[PDB]
Amino acid sequence: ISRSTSPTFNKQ
Amino acid sequence: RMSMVVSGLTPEEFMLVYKFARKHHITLTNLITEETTHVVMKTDAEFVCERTLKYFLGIAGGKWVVSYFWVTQSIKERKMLNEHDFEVRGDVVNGRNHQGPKRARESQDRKIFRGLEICCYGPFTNMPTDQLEWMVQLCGASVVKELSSFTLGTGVHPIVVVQPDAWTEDNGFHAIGQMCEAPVVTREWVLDSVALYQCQELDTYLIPQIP
Repeated sequence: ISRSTSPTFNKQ
Repeated sequence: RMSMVVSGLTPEEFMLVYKFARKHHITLTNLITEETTHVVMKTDAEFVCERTLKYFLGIAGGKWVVSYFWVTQSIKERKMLNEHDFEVRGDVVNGRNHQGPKRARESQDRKIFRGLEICCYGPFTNMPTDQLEWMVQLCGASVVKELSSFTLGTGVHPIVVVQPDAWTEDNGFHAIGQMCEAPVVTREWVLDSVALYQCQELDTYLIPQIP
């Protein structure tokens, strides 16, 4: 969904 | 009044917002601050987004975390629609309809991290440790900086938060106990709790500590 340079946190 | 921030938008979508912010005189920018009132998230048709730093902070601050569809549809009806009709309903990790944003807004009187003392100990990727702190602050926690610093009495619960994969590929943090009596949890304990805006049980996030 997110199409920017912004990091996503969907795991760790 | 009205100060926007964008997340997950291509430069292209950012302009439709700029064009939208221009018309309605909204303060649109790149950095999310304390004066920001709205966090516009790229979402799917069902208002579900991915978890970005801005998403977490928007929730934590009790701001309007709204689908980018709020802009496109308003732009369509030449009139600024109601934020509530486009508020983010959930995300790709904690649930598609958990309603965390709305709960944060309606729970500003009872912050989930109320009465908690948290120290974001160790390295952190993609989210400056200072941001993770501001996040636990906005959510009501008390920020500590020093393992051996926590407040020693009984009206307070100390929590140590770490990102296990933010160090190496050899161990070394199953040993944070030897520096305190506080429970140690992965950073996910904070991210999940904040996204759902409900303090989570530490159980599934606890990190086994040596003696």
